[PDB]
Amino acid sequence: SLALSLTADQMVSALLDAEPPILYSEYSMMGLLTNLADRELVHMINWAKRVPGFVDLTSHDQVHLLECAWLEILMIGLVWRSMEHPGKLLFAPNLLLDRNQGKCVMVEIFDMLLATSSRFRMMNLQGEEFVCLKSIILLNSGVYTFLSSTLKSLEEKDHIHRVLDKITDTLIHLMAKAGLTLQQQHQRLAQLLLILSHIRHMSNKGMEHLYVPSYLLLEML
Amino acid sequence: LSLTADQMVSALLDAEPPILYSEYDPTRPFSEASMMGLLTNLADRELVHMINWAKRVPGFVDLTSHDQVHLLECAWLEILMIGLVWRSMEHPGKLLFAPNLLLDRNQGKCVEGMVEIFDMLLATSSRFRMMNLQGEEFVCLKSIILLNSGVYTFTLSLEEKDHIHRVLDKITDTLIHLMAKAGLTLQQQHQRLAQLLLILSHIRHMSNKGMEHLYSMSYDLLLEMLDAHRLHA
Ligand SMILES: O=S(=O)([C@@H]1C[C@@H]2O[C@H]1C(c1ccc(O)cc1)=C2c1ccc(O)cc1)N(CC(F)(F)F)c1ccc(OCCCN2CCCCC2)cc1
Ligand SMILES: [Cl-]
Repeated sequence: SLALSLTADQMVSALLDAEPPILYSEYSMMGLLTNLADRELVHMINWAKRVPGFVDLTSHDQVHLLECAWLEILMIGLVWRSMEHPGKLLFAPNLLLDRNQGKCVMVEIFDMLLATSSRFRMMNLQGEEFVCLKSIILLNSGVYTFLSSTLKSLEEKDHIHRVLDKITDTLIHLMAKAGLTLQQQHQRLAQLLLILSHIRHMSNKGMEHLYVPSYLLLEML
Repeated sequence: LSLTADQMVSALLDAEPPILYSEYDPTRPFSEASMMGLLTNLADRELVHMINWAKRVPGFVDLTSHDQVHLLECAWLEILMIGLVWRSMEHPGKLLFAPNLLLDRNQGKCVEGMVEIFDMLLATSSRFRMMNLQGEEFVCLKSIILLNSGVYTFTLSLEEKDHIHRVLDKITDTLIHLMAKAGLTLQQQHQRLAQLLLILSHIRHMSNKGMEHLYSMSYDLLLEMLDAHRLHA
């Protein structure tokens, strides 16, 4: 696989190059957010195909990872955009919401997204770290619920775990490079991966409130 | 907070709760109601021991009573589930709820929506077996779930969060120490730390799905039990 041969610096360059653009909301809250999310999803599919290791998977496994990860990926993008806007969520440059506007439908999810944004600000999360985390969410979120037990599904799981190890090495490289001690490198890697557990929780609560792209995702692939 | 990695391991190993038995001789085969009854009874007894264990996790009693209950409210089902997965590791294809309650996949079907959670728990047990998860690593992970699960959903609140993040950094140092001691290279140490923490995201998912399936078919209880824990001889 090409992925497993990349250095830390090449993995970061590939992921930075694959970054989708920040979209605007069209010139009702759910309507505006659905329209924005629908446009972001088309870019997310094309971004996913550029994450090293992702296109080495079967179509079926690519769709499963996207089905499991799509809301977590929208949410980490939102939190990243909102970082320099304490108390607000920057859905788009023309759709900056504060807590009060959560009340429209959602306030609980808003509060959890605001807390994540604060955590990233407090940690001084870097763009190189952000693109690594977003790639981890894509590969990790669905890896434990692959249904099959064929030789091919075992090889797919193994491949995903190897790419996840490459992204871990990349995060450690970025931290070493910034001059963190070995202890600081391991502590910061832990703090970043522990935030992924909160993003999973926010995604699940989001869906609970709602009750979505179907296994739609295949055609789009 | 001033402890060594070696002392952190000793404290966590020493604080481990006991393994409980299921209610003896229930009517077998099970119905939906009688399985849910057995599991509710076991979980209710395990909760008393979880509170006692939580009070011995370094840093936990430094929090306010309100913040202790908030962490337990957020973490209790994840903690029951990682204990189940740990007990089940030496029983491929089965979940060891108790030494006298070993279930295979098919029994999950008795309760609607439970077979999906069973399958996810069996996959986690396989992942731990494949990684050769060690007891000293398991007690570290269980402590991380307690301190991490509720920390982001708690005001000069800021001091409590800072304290929890420092204790979490101490448990990370402890995990790395255990891996170093075992003879893993620096690369292997960081990869294994990442693989263990990435499984916590799947345990969170299983916990959320568990609750969703329940409501398809708490703070106050935990506060009384925590309050009452101060009155225990
Ligand atoms: O997620 S489960 O599969 C869940 C996993 C496994 O099996 C179920 C079960 C369990 C746990 C607790 C029980 O009371 C009964 C059963 C397990 C277990 C038991 C002992 C273990 O050592 C390890 C695991 N599940 C059912 C579904 F899948 F069918 F939907 C489910 C059931 C009940 C739930 O909460 C009940 C509210 C109780 N509160 C009330 C407020 C105060 C705090 C307590 C949440 C989810
Ligand atoms: Cl657009």
